[PDB]
Amino acid sequence: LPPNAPACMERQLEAARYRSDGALLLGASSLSGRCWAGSLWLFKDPCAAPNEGFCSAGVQTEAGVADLTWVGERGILVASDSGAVELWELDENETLIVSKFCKYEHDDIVSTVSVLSSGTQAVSGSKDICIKVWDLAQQVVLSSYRAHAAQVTCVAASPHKDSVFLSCSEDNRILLWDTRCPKPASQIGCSAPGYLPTSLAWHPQQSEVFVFGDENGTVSLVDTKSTSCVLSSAVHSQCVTGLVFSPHSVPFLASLSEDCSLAVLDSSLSELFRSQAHRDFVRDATWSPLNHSLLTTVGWDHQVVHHVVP
Amino acid sequence: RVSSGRDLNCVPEIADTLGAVAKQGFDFLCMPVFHPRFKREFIQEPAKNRPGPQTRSDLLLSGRDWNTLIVGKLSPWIRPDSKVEKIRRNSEAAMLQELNFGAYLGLPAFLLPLNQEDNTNLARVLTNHIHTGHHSSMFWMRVPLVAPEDLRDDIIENAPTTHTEEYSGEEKTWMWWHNFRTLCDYSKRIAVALEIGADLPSNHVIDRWLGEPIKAAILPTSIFLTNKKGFPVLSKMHQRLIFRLLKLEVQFIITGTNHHSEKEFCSYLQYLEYLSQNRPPPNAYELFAKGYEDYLQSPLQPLMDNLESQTYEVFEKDPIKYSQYQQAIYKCLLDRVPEEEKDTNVQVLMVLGAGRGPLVNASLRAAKQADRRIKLYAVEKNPNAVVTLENWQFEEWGSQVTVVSSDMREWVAPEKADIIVSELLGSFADNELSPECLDGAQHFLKDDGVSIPGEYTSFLAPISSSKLYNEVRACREKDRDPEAQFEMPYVVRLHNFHQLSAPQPCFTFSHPNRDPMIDNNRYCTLEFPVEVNTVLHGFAGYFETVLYQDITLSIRPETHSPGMFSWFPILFPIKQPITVREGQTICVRFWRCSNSKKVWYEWAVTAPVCSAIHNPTGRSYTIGL
Ligand SMILES: CSC[C@H]1O[C@@H](n2cnc3c(N)ncnc32)[C@H](O)[C@@H]1O
Repeated sequence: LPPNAPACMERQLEAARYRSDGALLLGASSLSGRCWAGSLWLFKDPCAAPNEGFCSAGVQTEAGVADLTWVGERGILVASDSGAVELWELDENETLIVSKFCKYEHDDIVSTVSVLSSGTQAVSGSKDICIKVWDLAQQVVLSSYRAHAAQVTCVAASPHKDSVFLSCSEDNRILLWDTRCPKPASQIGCSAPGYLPTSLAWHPQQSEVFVFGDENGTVSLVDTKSTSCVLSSAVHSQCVTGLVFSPHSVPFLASLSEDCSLAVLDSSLSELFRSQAHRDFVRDATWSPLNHSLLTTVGWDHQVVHHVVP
Repeated sequence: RVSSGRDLNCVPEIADTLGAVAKQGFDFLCMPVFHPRFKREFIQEPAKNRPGPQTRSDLLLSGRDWNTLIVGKLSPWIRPDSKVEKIRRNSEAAMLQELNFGAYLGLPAFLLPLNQEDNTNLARVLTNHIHTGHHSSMFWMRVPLVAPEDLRDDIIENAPTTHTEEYSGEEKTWMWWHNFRTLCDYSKRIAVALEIGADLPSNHVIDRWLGEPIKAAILPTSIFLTNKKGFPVLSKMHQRLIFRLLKLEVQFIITGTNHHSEKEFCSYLQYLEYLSQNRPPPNAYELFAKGYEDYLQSPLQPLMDNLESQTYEVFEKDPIKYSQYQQAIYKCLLDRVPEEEKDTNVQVLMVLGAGRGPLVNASLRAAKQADRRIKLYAVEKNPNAVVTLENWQFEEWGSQVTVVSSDMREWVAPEKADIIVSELLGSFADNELSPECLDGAQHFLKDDGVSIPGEYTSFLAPISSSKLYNEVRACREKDRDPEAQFEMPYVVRLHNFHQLSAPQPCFTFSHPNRDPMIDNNRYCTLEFPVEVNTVLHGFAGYFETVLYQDITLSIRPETHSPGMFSWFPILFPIKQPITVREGQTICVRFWRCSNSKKVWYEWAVTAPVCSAIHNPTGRSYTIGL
């Protein structure tokens, strides 16, 4: 067990993010029992996770972790139950994880965070209905947007455009943001109102195409250009919680749902692979940078599963 | 001063959190009873078999703390009106689970959101909880003044915000509340936690909430300004709304993080205490009327019943009121006896309904003031009060005062009267049968005699109060008509209500009444122009009386006699609330009806819609003759 590392990891695994070198960022909350808090873990050996005694580094958070993102190779940006966006920094030796900043800007749970392509800026979304843009170096809020009319489910920064990001809300709006526009937000999606949007992922190559998941288990492919719903599949029997693209030239799409299932789809949104491995909600998926055939999922069942995709 | 709670959606340790909020000066904590992010599955394998515990232990606080310090919150993922069947089924199950846990804990209150227009299934589930065992705990419906869709920043290029004004649209949040509470059939356990925003709406939107059952006001840290010294403060407009809510004695809830991080969260609370301590102090009336707010009482019938000693005591505890009576008699004596005839001319003054003698004393102080001469008859049918009178006359008044133990309609007077004086008026003037009593007595008034009072007039005004509607409704009793409550008047210090139109005169009586044929029956049609959207629940009643010339008494607010805490208004309820749209007229009809045995009122609303005639043939309510 490393120094400053908790003896026990909270049961509810919220996030799993591979770094470039193939080390594994883990986020967990305690969602029941006496104490409702969270932890951040680094596993330089991913096969050891989630066992705390084989972790490279661990720390305890004041509160649960709703969302997580790597900031470069040593930075961890945290969406907390506390309404705080937290910046955590890895050690020189990467032996311990130390809090850079903890800012209480959101008036309710911080549900979602994404680092903008700049790498010096992030967007947070909250149950307080607000979306905030952060200056990470100065540790401040540049802008706060009350665009939506209900809790913000997801924010996803454009891969390569530092001023562009997507947001989706229970107000049933998908918003495309450009901070360079005086009215920075633009409402997008299929014409007809559909089921509530629950998850967003930009295509890693095509700058104007993204996928969204819905509360009804439908995954949909959208071109901002056409601003029309090109392709939809009914992949899940429950809400689509996460959408992750493979690092492949022509990327595979990992689909995760409260139906406790993982799905892998082609670019035609057809189903290549499905895993019923988890026996509770599947929270995250991260493809290995090392072996692109490898997909790691975490769930509230506290399973760290390593998938081999055909 | 101010009862205030902290609202949190994050509670790492319940012990520490509770300790912290107490140290800050908060009376109570609103918090989740389950983890807000802990979505639970009730139907689908395998998540259905998720190992517990499903939440933290009841052992973590004392029963006293759970009972007094904690308001529960519905988890935000729970959407019983979702259009997705699976989400609806899971949300129905989760809602019951959370409400059942609250009742398990003995929580004094539980917060539920109205954050959209359709809460039909939410109402159905809550109604089911309420009808599953009889309990006391309150449900606080968290409703915004301004819907979040109407609060959003105008930053969507292709979805601009409509800055065009829509009267009824700006009141949509009230309709969300109305529909919910109508579906839940006006449960007394369902109240409003009104959530206030940075941008207050038009006054009409705020006025919509006037007689509604508001238990809490939620103040986000967001709406507070920063003073020069960096303390949180509020705009004057927010302040004036706070003063309105302090009159309704609501509980204030602070929600959101510390946006004044140069100061502790007690700074928010201290500002509220600052406002409460600096509220424009009340009036003596408001001090008199302190415990009686919206308390329903039976109108006194001092003809049919013999009033108790302490009742006369309160009648007597109004020195301003008898100063008026003294003044009227003073004036009347001087008009009736020129200074040349002062010592030769002794006027016969008869007090009809003398109770324990306050009018006798006023009559005597008047005659010394006028320096004129008076013989007094003190007539009183209540033999209990005659004891008080006869001790008074033996010890103090002497033979100047003849106490008569008799009904003024039966009494054979040894001589005719110059001036009859009476105190026979209820909150609706003629509702204690002053007209019949004085009509009965007028044969023994000299042809040129004066009655004090000479005239009285009843006034009515349509009111909105969902609270008083519910209080009336709660007055169902065994062994009578299950709707009789609605067909009778109540004396009440009207507090949580909205007057929908200026008061209009209803019935008028004059004394003496020289009508060759006298008829005390009445039929009156009133038209109340209404300039608001609202719901009619009943009619406030008031009166004015002319003692003599310009000396009057009034509980009509526009003309209220100052200091006269003597007399709360009366309320005529209706069985079914009536929607009134801005610009519409309320038409009400009132009848004063009689036999040899009884007098009663009947009433009906005929516009914009018709009610049933209330109290037909006095079947629910009569005044004994
Ligand atoms: C001082 S409140 C009015 C008083 O008038 C008395 N009263 C009411 N009606 C009559 C009546 N018809 N004859 C005599 N006293 C009356 C009541 O008993 C009460 O004390």
